[PDB]
Amino acid sequence: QNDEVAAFCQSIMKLKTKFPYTDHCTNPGYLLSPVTVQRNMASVKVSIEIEGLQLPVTFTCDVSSTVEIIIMQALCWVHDDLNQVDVGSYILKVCGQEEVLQNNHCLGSHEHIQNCRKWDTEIKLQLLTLSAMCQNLARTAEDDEAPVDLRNIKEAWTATEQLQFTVYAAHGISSNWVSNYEKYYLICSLSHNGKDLFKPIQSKKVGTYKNAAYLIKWDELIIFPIQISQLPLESVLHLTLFGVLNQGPEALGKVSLTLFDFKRFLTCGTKLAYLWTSERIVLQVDFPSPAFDIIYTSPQIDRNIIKLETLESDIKGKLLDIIHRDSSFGLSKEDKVFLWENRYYCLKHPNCLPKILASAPNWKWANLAKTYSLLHQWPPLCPLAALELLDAKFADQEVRSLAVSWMEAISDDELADLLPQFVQALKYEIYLNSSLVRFLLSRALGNIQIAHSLYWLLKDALHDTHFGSRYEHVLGALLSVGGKGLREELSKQMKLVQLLGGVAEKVRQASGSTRQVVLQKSMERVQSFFLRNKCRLPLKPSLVAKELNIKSCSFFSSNAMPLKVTMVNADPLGEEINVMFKVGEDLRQDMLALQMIKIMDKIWLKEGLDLRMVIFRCLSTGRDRGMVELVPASDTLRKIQVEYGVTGSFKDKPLAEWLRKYNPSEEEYEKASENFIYSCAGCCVATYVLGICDRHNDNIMLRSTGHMFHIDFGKFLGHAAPFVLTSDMAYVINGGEKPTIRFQLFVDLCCQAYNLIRKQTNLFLNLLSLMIPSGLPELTSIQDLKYVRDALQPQTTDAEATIFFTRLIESSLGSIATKFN
Ligand SMILES: COc1ccc2c(nc(NC(=O)c3cccnc3)[n+]3cc[nH]c23)c1OC
Repeated sequence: QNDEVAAFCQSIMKLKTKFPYTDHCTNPGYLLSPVTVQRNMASVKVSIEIEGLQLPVTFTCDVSSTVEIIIMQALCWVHDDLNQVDVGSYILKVCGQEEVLQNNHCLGSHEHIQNCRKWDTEIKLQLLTLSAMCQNLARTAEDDEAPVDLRNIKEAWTATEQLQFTVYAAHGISSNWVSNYEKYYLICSLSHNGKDLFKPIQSKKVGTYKNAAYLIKWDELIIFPIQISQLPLESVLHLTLFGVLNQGPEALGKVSLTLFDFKRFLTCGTKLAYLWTSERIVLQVDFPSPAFDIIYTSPQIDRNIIKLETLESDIKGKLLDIIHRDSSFGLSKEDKVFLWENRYYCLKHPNCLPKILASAPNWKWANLAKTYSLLHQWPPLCPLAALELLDAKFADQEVRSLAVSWMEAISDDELADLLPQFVQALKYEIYLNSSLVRFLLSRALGNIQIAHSLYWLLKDALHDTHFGSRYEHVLGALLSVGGKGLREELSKQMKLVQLLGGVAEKVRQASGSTRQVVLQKSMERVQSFFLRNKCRLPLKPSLVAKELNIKSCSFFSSNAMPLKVTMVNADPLGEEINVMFKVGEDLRQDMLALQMIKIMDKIWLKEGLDLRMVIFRCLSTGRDRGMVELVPASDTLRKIQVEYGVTGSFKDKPLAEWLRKYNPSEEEYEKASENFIYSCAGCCVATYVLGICDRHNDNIMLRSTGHMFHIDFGKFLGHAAPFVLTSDMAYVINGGEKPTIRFQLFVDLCCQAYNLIRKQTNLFLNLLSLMIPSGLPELTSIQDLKYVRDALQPQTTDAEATIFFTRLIESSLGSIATKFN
């Protein structure tokens, strides 16, 4: 490993040379305000603070205007002609946030702008020079110049020797194990493309060695029915150890060994594998040690230029029908063989290549040359299509290297929200240095939001017992390549987390009578933290916390007694920072739900549909702890049904008369009811496809502006009414007791949104598949994907699916449904 780690480090030094501290482009030292590209890009009021004016300039801008001309519009408000001012020196930042608007994007493209439009809040920007902008994260000269720290040959295709090895012993057995388990046995599996090449082979069952209670010795020769010549390069040996109790056999751990190392030489001699439990056991497997090294050599390059062949009508449609099929998922043995033989007819449909490689007969060394020949003349995939080619199913380095090269197309703003899936895809790279990890590190270098998100994702990946060692090295490389400025702020953030994690444990372990006092006392350590530190908020590092507002800090009076942490902004131009910190629940299930809901919002906005969706952030800092964004001026349905329940018992009125008290005027209420119609549609569609079946009045939330959203994603991909519309919901939508065209608008929005997710079925299956190895309780295998596919009714028309969802809505309405048509 020491050799692979050395070459990785020499590769990363070479990567840093492409990102000098001089280039402001890739080394800005500030976060970029995120953008999601929205169609038809309406006007807005923006408020810009200018250097030397007592009040900010407040004017109307076209949402379609680039930030560049917005900056200049703002300069025209103080300057007559702009031949005296250097406009290229100026930037716009969000007020209270170390975030810079991207010049060449529409004002309306920016996440912050469309959030302000949703809530109807003042758009407050600040105009200033690059010179004036906080750049305390930027890489220095020191950073670039600093290092990075975290005899004969026989070609394999000629090697006819049987793959065999001796499973010798495991050393360092616990006192715990000697009591429980009588004998132990290994189950040896050979795998490539995430699938077993043969039946797994079981070791003999042996106890601890005579006069040695810490050592199990098998000294057993395992022989597979395969030759080194038949081994794919990315072939992996898996050894799962089992303890048979004395007084079913029990899985104690698993090691993986790559039969070829990162230099393509076959594993030879004694190799040591470390499997963890809580404690470190050492497994010794002895490989043959011939007089000669064996090296894997790919087949010689096959140069061909294929395009006019036999064109037959009937089968041309059965190919087109398969090409245009929703996804590769569940494709029959016959459809694979048919597509495979017609693969060279599919060169004007790039995004189907994953279906072609999934329909390969095998990955035998002989047949690789003609697969490689296809790939290198194949047209570039769209980045989201190529995600599939980084999954378990495709181990081949040429396939994955191409998949990454096509991915270079993707924007930083699109990549930002896809990172969790990319981090998990590292588990399908057998080698440490790889096209993928270099892509991720390179994107983090050139963008601070990506580096920041990678840090927290990689820190969450460490806790994996099998892949913890791999992620340790990748995090190390990120932190090293990040520079001093970044590392120090990340350390500050990591400290604030541990302290808040500390306070929340202390708060919960306290009694009901003393809990409030324990919080007030426990917050002394974070009080002290801030006296010697200004710290960026981990959930949104554009927000700088200067001080803690101790009198506003509280516990939410729920199980898990979550903290409400109120913090003062280091920017007077900014607002207070309110955020939840919770301990006990694993938040990663919630993070995925929110990710999937956020990608649906992005898909809809890319086709002109805005369903006014509430998109809040959730960060898993440690195992079973993290920060959750607090949406202001919102309450659970139940709290509202309960608070109106005291005045009247009409039951149609609670939501309606709740929205009126905050939206009193006729145009104010109508808008809030419209916000509800659009937000409810998105929520209904998201509820059904993602299979969040466990919704109730404490689960559903409602913002005072009328926007509806989910919060507790306890149930996910439920399998076994999908959503529920109550009378009070129907009342707000209709605007009265009887059905209106507003309910027809609601029905159209649902069905339209539903169809736009169906056209992206493959993306949603790829995004959930890549989160299988992350070990979430409700997502362990491809069968969990089938539900979601089955919900999206593939190979049915938009018109056929509109009737299916319309009947889901009518079904949801319950007994009131009879009143509607
Ligand atoms: C008054 O109580 C709340 C107002 C807003 C809240 C809010 N709670 C929120 N979060 C949650 O309920 C939650 C639970 C489990 C995993 N993720 C989020 N949450 C997320 C976004 N906004 C809000 C209030 O808490 C009851």
